[PDB]
Amino acid sequence: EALSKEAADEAAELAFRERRREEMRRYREQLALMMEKEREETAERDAL
Amino acid sequence: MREIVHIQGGQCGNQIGAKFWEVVSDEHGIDPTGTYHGDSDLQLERINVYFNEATGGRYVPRAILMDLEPGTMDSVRSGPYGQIFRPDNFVFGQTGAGNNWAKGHYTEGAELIDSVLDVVRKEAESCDCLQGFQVCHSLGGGTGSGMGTLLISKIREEYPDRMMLTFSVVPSPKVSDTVVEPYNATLSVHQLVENADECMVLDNEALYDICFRTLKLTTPTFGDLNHLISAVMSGITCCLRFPGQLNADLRKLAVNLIPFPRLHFFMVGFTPLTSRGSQQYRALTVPELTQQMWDAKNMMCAADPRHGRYLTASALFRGRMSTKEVDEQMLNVQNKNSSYFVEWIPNNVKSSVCDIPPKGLKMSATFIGNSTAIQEMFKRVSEQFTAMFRRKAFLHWYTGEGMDEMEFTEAESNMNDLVSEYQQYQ
Amino acid sequence: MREIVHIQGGQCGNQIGAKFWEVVSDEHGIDPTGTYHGDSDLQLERINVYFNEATGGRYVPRAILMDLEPGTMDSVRSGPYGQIFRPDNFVFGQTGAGNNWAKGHYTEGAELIDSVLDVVRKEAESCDCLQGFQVCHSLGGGTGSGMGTLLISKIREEYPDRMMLTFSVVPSPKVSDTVVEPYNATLSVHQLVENADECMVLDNEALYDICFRTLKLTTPTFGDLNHLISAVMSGITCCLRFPGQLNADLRKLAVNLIPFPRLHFFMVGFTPLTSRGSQQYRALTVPELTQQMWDAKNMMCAADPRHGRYLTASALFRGRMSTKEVDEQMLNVQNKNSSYFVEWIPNNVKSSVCDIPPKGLKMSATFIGNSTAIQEMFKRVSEQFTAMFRRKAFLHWYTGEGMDEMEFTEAESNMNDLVSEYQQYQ
Amino acid sequence: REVISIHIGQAGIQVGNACWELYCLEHGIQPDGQMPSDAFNTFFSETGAGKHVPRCIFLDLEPTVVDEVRTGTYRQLFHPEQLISGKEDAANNFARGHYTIGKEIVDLALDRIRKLADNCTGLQGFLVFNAVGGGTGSGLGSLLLERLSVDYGKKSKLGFTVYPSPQVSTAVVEPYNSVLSTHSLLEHTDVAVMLDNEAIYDICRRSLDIERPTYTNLNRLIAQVISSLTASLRFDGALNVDITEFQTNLVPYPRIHFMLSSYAPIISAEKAYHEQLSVAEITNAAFEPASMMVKCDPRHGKYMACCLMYRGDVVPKDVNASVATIKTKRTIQFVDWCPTGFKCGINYQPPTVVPGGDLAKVQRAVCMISNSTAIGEIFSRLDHKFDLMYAKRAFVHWYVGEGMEEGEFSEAREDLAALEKDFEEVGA
Amino acid sequence: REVISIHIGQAGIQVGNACWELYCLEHGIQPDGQMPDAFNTFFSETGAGKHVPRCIFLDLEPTVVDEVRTGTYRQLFHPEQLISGKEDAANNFARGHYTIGKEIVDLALDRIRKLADNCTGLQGFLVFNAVGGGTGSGLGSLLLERLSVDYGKKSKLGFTVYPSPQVSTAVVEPYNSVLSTHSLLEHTDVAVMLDNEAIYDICRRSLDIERPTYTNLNRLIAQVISSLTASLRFDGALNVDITEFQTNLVPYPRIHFMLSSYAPIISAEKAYHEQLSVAEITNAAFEPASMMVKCDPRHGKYMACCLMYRGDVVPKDVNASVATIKTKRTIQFVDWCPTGFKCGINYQPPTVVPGGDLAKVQRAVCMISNSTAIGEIFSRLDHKFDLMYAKRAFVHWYVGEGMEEGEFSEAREDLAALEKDFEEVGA
Amino acid sequence: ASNFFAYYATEKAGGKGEAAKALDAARRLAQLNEARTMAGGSLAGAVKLVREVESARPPEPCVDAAQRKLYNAFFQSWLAGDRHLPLRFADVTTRKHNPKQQHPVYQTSNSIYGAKAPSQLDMPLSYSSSSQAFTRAFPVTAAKNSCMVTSVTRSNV
Ligand SMILES: Nc1nc2c(ncn2[C@@H]2O[C@H](COP(=O)(O)OP(=O)(O)OP(=O)(O)O)[C@@H](O)[C@H]2O)c(=O)[nH]1
Ligand SMILES: Nc1nc2c(ncn2[C@@H]2O[C@H](COP(=O)(O)OP(=O)(O)OP(=O)(O)O)[C@@H](O)[C@H]2O)c(=O)[nH]1
Ligand SMILES: Nc1nc2c(ncn2[C@@H]2O[C@H](COP(=O)(O)OP(=O)(O)O)[C@@H](O)[C@H]2O)c(=O)[nH]1
Ligand SMILES: Nc1nc2c(ncn2[C@@H]2O[C@H](COP(=O)(O)OP(=O)(O)O)[C@@H](O)[C@H]2O)c(=O)[nH]1
Ligand SMILES: [Mg+2]
Ligand SMILES: [Mg+2]
Repeated sequence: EALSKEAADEAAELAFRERRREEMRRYREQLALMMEKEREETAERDAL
Repeated sequence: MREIVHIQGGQCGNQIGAKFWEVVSDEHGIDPTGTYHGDSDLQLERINVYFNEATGGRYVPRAILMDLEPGTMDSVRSGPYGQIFRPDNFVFGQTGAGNNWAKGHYTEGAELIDSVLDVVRKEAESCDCLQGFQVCHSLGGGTGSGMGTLLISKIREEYPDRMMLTFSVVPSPKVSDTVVEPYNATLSVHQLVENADECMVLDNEALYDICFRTLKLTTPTFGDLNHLISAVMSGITCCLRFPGQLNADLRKLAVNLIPFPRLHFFMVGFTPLTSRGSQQYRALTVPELTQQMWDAKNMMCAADPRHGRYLTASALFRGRMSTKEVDEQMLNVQNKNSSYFVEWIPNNVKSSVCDIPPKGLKMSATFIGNSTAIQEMFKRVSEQFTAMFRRKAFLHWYTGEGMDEMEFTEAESNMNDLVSEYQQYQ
Repeated sequence: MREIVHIQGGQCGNQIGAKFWEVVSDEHGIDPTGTYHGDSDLQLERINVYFNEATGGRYVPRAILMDLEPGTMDSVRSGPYGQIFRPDNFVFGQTGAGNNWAKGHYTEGAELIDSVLDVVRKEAESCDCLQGFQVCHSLGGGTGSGMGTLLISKIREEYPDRMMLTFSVVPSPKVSDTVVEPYNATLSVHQLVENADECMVLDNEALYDICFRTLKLTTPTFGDLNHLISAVMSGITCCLRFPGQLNADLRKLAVNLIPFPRLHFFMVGFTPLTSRGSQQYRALTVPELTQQMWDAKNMMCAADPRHGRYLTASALFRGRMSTKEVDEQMLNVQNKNSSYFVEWIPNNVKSSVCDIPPKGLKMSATFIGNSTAIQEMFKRVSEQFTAMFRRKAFLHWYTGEGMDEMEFTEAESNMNDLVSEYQQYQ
Repeated sequence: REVISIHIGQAGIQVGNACWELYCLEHGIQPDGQMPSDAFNTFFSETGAGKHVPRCIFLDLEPTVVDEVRTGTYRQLFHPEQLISGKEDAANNFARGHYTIGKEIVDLALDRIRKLADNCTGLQGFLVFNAVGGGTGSGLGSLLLERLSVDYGKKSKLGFTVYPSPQVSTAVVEPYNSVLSTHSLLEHTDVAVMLDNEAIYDICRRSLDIERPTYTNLNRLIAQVISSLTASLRFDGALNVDITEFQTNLVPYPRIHFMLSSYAPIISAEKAYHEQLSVAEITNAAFEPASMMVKCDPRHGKYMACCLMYRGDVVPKDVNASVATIKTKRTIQFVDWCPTGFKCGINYQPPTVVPGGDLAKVQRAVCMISNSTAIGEIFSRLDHKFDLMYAKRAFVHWYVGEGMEEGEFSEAREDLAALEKDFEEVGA
Repeated sequence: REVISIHIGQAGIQVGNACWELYCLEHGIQPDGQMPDAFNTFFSETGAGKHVPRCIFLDLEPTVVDEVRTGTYRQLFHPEQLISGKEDAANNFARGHYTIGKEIVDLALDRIRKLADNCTGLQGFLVFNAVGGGTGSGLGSLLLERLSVDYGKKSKLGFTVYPSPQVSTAVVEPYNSVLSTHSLLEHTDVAVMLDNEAIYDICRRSLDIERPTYTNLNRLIAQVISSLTASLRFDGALNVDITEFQTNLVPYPRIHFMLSSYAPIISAEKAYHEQLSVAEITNAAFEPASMMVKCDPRHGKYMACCLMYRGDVVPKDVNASVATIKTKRTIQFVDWCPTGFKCGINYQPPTVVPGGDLAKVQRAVCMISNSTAIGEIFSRLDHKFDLMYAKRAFVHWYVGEGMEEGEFSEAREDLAALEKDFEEVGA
Repeated sequence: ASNFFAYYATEKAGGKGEAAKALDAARRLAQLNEARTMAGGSLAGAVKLVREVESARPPEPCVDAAQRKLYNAFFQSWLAGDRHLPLRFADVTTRKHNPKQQHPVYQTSNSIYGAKAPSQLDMPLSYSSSSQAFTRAFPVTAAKNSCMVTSVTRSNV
């Protein structure tokens, strides 16, 4: 019983590691789009 | 037959008691929904000590929760086994003391302590024969120390022939959460020495050390420390709830541990506490339990027993064992380390055995020791109290509310004479 | 009934002990998972000397590993049979002394020695009656030598009535790794003459010579040398682990081989040790085992026995053998080379026989002879020590840590009086 | 448990605009103010069904910024009666904004917050935002806190003021306003948290690495600090503290209430990818002068007490170890009286990220609030340059024409001198 | 086991560029910063799937720093590690030690404090600098002295590049060398010199590179450093950490000057013809043709020696080879220490790098010893330094910087005292 | 099937856990104990009978080996035991941005605060709110003691 509980424990820990890695990979993408939008707004500014 | 109520004060007390109730409910085989689902019949005869028959297998804990911030109640109820407590026992204020002994002893006490007194009275005369009371609270906080202490005083002046257990966590420089820790601790210990019959001294630093070395835990959240303390309370009262070859209730332990009325502060330890990896290489025998028991680092307090002497000691046992092995092991541990034991008291150890071990372990043990080494922590607290009290730092928040200085003088003098007599008996 | 604990220090000591545990487990039929898979029941009655019952037929070696670099631990765990050790005995520092006897005897030892004594007391109190302690290390390194030296001193001041075996690999100018070899060796041998009950001298130059000539290997890795040493240490304690027609425990050999309390250094030889090609052309008889024993090239030290006089000698025999052949062979080898044996002690050999040969060999033998030929290596190292100390080379690292010159003077004076008494008895 | 927040002056309502925007994005409330198809109860009182109004008032004298906020994105969010607006600006005049215009504008704010508190049931306290450099945030703000103190008194009032920087200054008569404001702030506000401007400029230039930062980022960071110190009230944690803890745990004397605030980790979007986040390095990051929200030097001073507000995924064992290691180090030194000068607290939810901002999302952050004697040097530095101009009776004619005299100036100067003496004696 | 590297000077940054690319290549870490426990001594596991080197490049001229910032390893290094100044010291020790150093050294120290805070089992530090230049000389001494002030007992390895006697790129470099040695005497723990003209001879003879640039020089320097640190990085049959060089190769508190060697430096074509064993490479590591310092060990006496072995190496034949070397009379040792050697064996062979000029060799040897050739090198430098100082040439720049003539005389006398120390040790 | 596929995915990646080999060793020791009970206290007879029991089973047709024993071990473990946010935070499209658009030439500084579209990854991962429903259901904090004592005497006899 003790060994089975321990094994389930590291299984859950590995699952948490995997989901956190996926989230960290997800969080990156937003910056570039905002960058291009800001350049477009500045271009509109200078044209006007 | 014998009855023990449970009182939890403050956030620390509420969480520790919630874990304790989870552990005892699991031990008696009752599911979080509140219905019995166990297998052994032995679990049924000794649940009136902690539960009550409501409606066809519905059991409600004999506990009273008191606090001032709804966050604690929400945390208690949100988690599992939170729907077993009766809402009527949720005596509860609204303002908040906030790490202020004066507030929690004079301002919010006068309007909330009467209500919890009525609740605990209704819960007390509901049962047949009171064995004692069990209170869990902190000593650094405001709503846990002051209100809990005043509740202790009122109950003692109400029921003087009924015993009292109070598990109190104490502050340390290594684990120091609030800034007014000595100011609260000195008054709390000054009031507890005459009111409480005995207490179990606890602290976070020793628990952190235990879960680092023995448990080898990576992220030891508060849950693990509360689990250890709940196992401690389950072990200390296991004799009432299960038969054994040598029964010993709370009164027997108290009379066998307290030689003088002011010598009622104990340090507690639990065993076995093995790491997740070394559990397979370990052996299960009485000498192993005894050796892991008397270890200095296994104690749940920041007081090395090797710096003093043991006045009286007690060990509570659970599992199918042999009494002769226990007796000879205690005789051997007394004979080997003869210097650490007091001289004018033969047989400084009281032993007891219970036939029902906790599930998941074949053999368990609980150690309660009354050594004089605890005086160093009292000196450590009193020197901080004097250092902060010399120039009246943080003082007027107490005095400006109704508190006064000569009570601080009384508390420091009481601490000084207590540590002086501890040194005397060393 | 009689138990032996194992202590290993440093990289070389840890690897030697790992090979020793592997070969002993193979001899007793214990798989790398700690379970029994042997064939004869005789392998079970004498495993308490090195193993402990953990949980239903699980065996853990009675060993304590201690060192100062994590690479050692990683190497121990990487190889087979590395998962049978209990992790609690993996006592381990963090910084490393680094070929500095002063560091490993004053700085790192000061805070790590309490834990190693704690764990060795834990291991010693587990059994009933200790037979002796076994320590494996070297005299060239700084970490192993100093820490093992101070640990031996602590054990001697703690347990002075128990036997002690220490295996030390002493450097030679031919095979010389570090520059500070004489400084470590002199202090280690200075402390060993008053603490260790007896010492077993080993040397890598002789191991290289024997694996070049007798074994004829082209790439003699450290594994082969550690295997040879492991076979030797298996042979010396075989009597306790197996019944024989003439029993001889560690204490019996120590008392019959040590004539004076300062004369406790021995050279080692083991038979049979032959090339695989030459194993087919060789027979298995006691005169041939004897001639392979007494060959001066078979000794595992840089000390030619023919350059001195044999004070005492001992032969450990394994396998169902003839006693008359054994003692007649010893009588003949004493009568022929009467010059090499001491005059004022007749019958300079103690003989014993065991009925259980090592696995794979029908007959084996071990030699432990105490002669005065070992004093030449003591002068060999003390002349280097004096040459280095004449102009104080490599001294400020030792001196700057706290130890001073009078320790060096005391160590060299002990070495000179030791060699003078060796010459006196020659 | 609920707390209402009032904003006084030009800077106060800008900080509030940042704060409420952060709150709305944190609780998932749309800018209009309704739930898209429970912790908000301490800030938003649910009106009708699916509609929330903040427990705040924005009051000011010049109506330009107030009605700009009125016509902004959050028209439906703020209640129209809450956004109090005057008729004429005080024009950087403490006397004008404290006695001329304050008389007819404080009563409306008073009987507005009276019914706002009547709506409340578990009022923990108040928190005010104002700038001492100006006149509106100084004069009528000080009057309003005085009347609040004579109205409730026992209830906490948190003062997050903005002092002028020593070398960086936008106004000229601002030392007079700061001195006159402090003359009542000393004995009226219960707990005050100090914030300079040049310190935040250095923080965003060095750490956040914006070379052209404006007030928007400053207000965003101030809102982040307030959210970090209030998330314990809003959200549950392993060890939560309320607004009352700062009354006792951080104040050593009834007249010494000026906290040094700091926040960590102040990190850009790309830097978070490179470095590793853990409790030890962010705890250390909360103590260097390079991460202080007030331009001063803690090295010359001694810490009386410290507070640690933690958000995110932090266990108590490692923060306790970090505190122990900080105590062991001798680079910083505590006062001789208090050995345990720490006050820690943990909350589960990590700080949220504002869209369009430069602050990257962080798993765990620290909000540090301490008390030192460097403020004793700050007040002396301010008073020296206050005496510099006052010695020649410069700009005094405006104030005396408003109706005042030399008496209040002299009494405020000697009050600051007495406060300096208290700081130097408490330092010993 | 953690150790960090700091690089001071124009040469130091290029050396670090070679060393770190070698480290990432051998550990299989892509230039982006993630792999597709051994790396723990050089890289920190940040977040998830990201490794940052434990290094800082600090200099005054930003050209090389921005070149690194715009190179292939843009995302490999944390951006604010790369400390860069605004104006060069311009080969002026006084300027780099008192003018610019006082404003730039504090930031680097505040960074390395946090870098060590991140570390937990810090073995020590190691510095890379060329004493000929100004930035590598001036602020390097201040950084080292305040390092000794802050830590002291932690090992500080000084890998310097001394100017060649007849080969030179600067003019006032004797002054910088003297003033740098004045502090390097009592500041660093173990110092290793590597001259440039000796490397030129090695590559001309062994690697037959008729037109070599600094890239090959730094590549082989990185190979030497990797061979030195492989024992810390990977376990072997006989491991040896950095602390040993303190206690095993320094005979006197003021005599810490190591001559380095590496073997075998063999081209790809020559590798297919010459059979690799231990005896020939051990012999090859002792002739002056395989030295990175232009000195003659025959004129000197070896006090001690250290040997690094990587690849397929067993102890038996290395012991036989060292015994044969000891029996040989072509090299003489000091009369004090008879066992003047130190061996070390590691399993992992040195790796090859695309674009490099070394072949896949089964084994390699790195030799570090100590002789009195340092005594003649220092004397040769001191004669030309005195030739410079006799007419007070270029002294006016240092004087106008804020310095005087007292420290020049005291440094010259310190060099004379060192020469006396070498000549009395040689007795 | 799901457990088998997860198991096989792990073994291919060399993901066997420390607890896994401990379980395997424990099962082996249990088999040895059962064999001891079968053949008496002598462990030699136990390991023998284990070996003849293993060798007695007749082999079955197979195409390969590794997958065969892998499936056998997995099924043995299977017999032993089993081993293998509010709507507003989950989705952002539910909320309406409906910002106040401003003339491109004339842009005030205060308009930046409330004009930016949130994204899915801008939302928090977990929203650990506190439900005050139970505390709200409680009456006013002004409690009172109004009762008549009717406790029966239960002396300990
Ligand atoms: N942090 C911060 N401070 C500001 C901001 N705007 C103004 N201040 C500070 O406010 C001080 C002057 O007061 P103002 O904000 O201009 O307006 P006021 O306080 O209401 O005083 P009046 O101009 O008389 O109305 C300046 O010294 C600034 O430091 C802001 O957007 N953010
Ligand atoms: N071995 C080697 N030496 C170099 C290299 N680059 C420069 N040097 C040496 O360094 C000396 C001058 O110092 P530099 O490295 O060029 O630059 P610096 O040390 O920062 O000093 P300044 O140029 O004055 O700022 C020259 O005399 C060279 O001998 C290199 O890539 N390899
Ligand atoms: N074991 C344990 N101790 C706790 C927990 N929460 C708080 N504490 C301790 O309780 C002390 C603070 O008490 P506090 O909650 O302020 O008491 P209160 O104000 O009366 O409610 C700290 O020193 C903590 O060490 C917990 O969950 N488990
Ligand atoms: N038999 C044997 N001897 C070894 C081995 N490794 C090193 N040695 C010897 O140990 C000496 C080196 O000791 P050292 O490693 O410095 O000791 P430590 O650092 O305390 O472990 C050398 O002279 C070797 O001859 C090994 O694997 N087997
Ligand atoms: Mg304004
Ligand atoms: Mg340069």
